[PDB]
Amino acid sequence: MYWVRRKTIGGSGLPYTENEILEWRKEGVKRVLVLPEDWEIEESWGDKDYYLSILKKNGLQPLHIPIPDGGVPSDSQFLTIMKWLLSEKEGNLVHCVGGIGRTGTILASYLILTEGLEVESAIDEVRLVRPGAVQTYEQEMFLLRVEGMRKSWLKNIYSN
Repeated sequence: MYWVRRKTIGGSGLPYTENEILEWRKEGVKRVLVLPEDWEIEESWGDKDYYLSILKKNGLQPLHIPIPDGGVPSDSQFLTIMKWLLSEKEGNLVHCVGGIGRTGTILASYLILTEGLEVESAIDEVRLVRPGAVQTYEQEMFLLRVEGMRKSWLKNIYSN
């Protein structure tokens, strides 16, 4: 894995073994935002529920918000993601399959919202620790929209 903001938020690809999950725990991960789709998880773990149970067995709290490869969260997914990541701010890991496109987009969007970074600066901050982070046109357009809508996103995230 890689930390974008040390011990607060980081990223990874999809683990294939429990050893990798143990290493997340050793690094200080406490909570995992699982972005792959069921079919991607099932290839490596048989069943999505089994995979989440292995995360829980290892003392990690998971949330499954499936995003297709090359894609972006829907608005409801994004609200749910940001409430999750800001609910308990320390020890958050986000992962997709490669840890580059989908995860990089979520991590960049987190920096835009929390720190007020411009899009290019947020992408660059993730790329310091994850080369190539944020891969597709759709992901770039999503970040543009999030930046432009920062105030309204924060209002909705911190409501209730």
